[PDB]
Amino acid sequence: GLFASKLFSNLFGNKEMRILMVGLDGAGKTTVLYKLKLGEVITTIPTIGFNVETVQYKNISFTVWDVGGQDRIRSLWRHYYRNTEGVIFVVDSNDRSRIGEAREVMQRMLNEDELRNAAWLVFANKQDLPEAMSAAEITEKLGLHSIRNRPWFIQATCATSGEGLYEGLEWLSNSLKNST
Ligand SMILES: Nc1nc2c(ncn2[C@@H]2O[C@H](COP(=O)(O)OP(=O)(O)O)[C@@H](O)[C@H]2O)c(=O)[nH]1
Repeated sequence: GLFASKLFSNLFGNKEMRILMVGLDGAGKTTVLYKLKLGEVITTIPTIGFNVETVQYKNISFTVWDVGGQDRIRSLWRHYYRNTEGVIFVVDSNDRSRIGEAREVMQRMLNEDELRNAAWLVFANKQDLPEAMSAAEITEKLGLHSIRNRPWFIQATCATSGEGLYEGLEWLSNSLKNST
């Protein structure tokens, strides 16, 4: 809220919020993870050979993990699923060949009745690349237009230069600050 003062904030919301990173592998969770600083460094395994990370920040929780068809599932992802209160989808702007893969994963994920009331956000990571897709083309490409209006928002960014990352969270914070 404050952090070295800087500027008087107004965020007073706290109606349960837990932002997790969902999407295709290599989308840019590694770069974004470091950006979040990583509150409580926790390393656990749901089953067989699945690597999941969990961190806690005061009240807001955060969890990162990849997803895909070839990927399996268990009962650990479900437990945290409902408990989760923040759904943020991040795809690769330079991986068009897999953009559909991200859409499908998002399609099945968004079909969770327990997540029907969760805030959904899309982030494009790799806008610094000269051959990277734009949020507009990405939005239409991933069928972002196919989803009802209000569910999620889309924004292009570059994980390397940090351009778009700050404005993306700041904006997201406002939406989370004003609850209907
Ligand atoms: N050009 C470019 N490369 C990026 C960007 N973000 C991440 N990368 C690189 O793309 C690869 C995948 O990033 P990563 O965050 O590890 O994806 P993850 O496997 O989903 O965590 C790494 O080599 C990153 O350095 C970006 O915005 N632009």
